[PDB]
Amino acid sequence: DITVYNGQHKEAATAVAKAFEQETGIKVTLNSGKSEQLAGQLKEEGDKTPADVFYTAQTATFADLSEAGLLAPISEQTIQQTAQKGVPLAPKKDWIALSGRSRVVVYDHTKLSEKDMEKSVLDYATPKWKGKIGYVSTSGAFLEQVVALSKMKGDKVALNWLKGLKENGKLYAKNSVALQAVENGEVPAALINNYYWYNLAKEKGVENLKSRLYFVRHQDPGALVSYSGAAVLKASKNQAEAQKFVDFLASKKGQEALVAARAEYPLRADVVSPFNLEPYEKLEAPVVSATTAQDKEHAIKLIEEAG
Ligand SMILES: [Fe+3]
Repeated sequence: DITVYNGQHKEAATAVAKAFEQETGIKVTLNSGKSEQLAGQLKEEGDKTPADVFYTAQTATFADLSEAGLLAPISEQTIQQTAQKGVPLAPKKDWIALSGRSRVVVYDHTKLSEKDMEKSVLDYATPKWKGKIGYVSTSGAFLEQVVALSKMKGDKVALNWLKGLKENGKLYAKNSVALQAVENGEVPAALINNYYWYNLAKEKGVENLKSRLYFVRHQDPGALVSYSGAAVLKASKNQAEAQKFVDFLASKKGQEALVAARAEYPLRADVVSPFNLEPYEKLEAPVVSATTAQDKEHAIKLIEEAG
């Protein structure tokens, strides 16, 4: 049996954990929490951690753990299973990316068309979109979007984008609420994450929704994908079962279990989502460095300056 520190959504974790128990017979105990908090705990615990595996919603939390010498190497065959072009790779082959979540523009297709959409996420924060664009400034993915803009286009562009949304956007408390506002005719478009919409579409049927998705693609900052993954702790005294779990997560069966539970993009090339997501390759996600805690602190500062 293994202990898994779980930073991912409990339905994702529970699903893969139950599918693992059926394929192998090995029990999984989850210890859930925020990815950043669990990473801190793993570092404090060090060589006396009870964790066998860290299953995290954000691969960025691995960087610090890897540099602290706290992660075990993973099989090269296992890493290769999800190593599509664009997918973040551990320089020391000591963690693996497993699935992705995408930024997207949702729009009311009875009021706007794909031809009305913009080639960059930058362009939505302009007077053309007053007040026709929803955004969610408190959302974690929104913060990640700001960090990506700062890294890819520089700080002045990121701040200008935020100031543009202040001037031209409609603020919503949550992504779910922004999606409702679009469906309800309150705002014709919004910046959200993909999974909210794909879940609604699976549940209601796409034909019964006013809204559709527009993906900016071509490695625009607004094509940002955030990655979930896993690592084995070097301190684990159950390496064999911990590695078996991570191997399972990268396997066809492990990926099928994940995509049935959550509308995330599988990173295997041979797995299709029952939510009817596009292949990961078609997203044309940018390549960006891991978000550090320092990156997030800085993005919050920019959100503050913008009002
Ligand atoms: Fe959310």
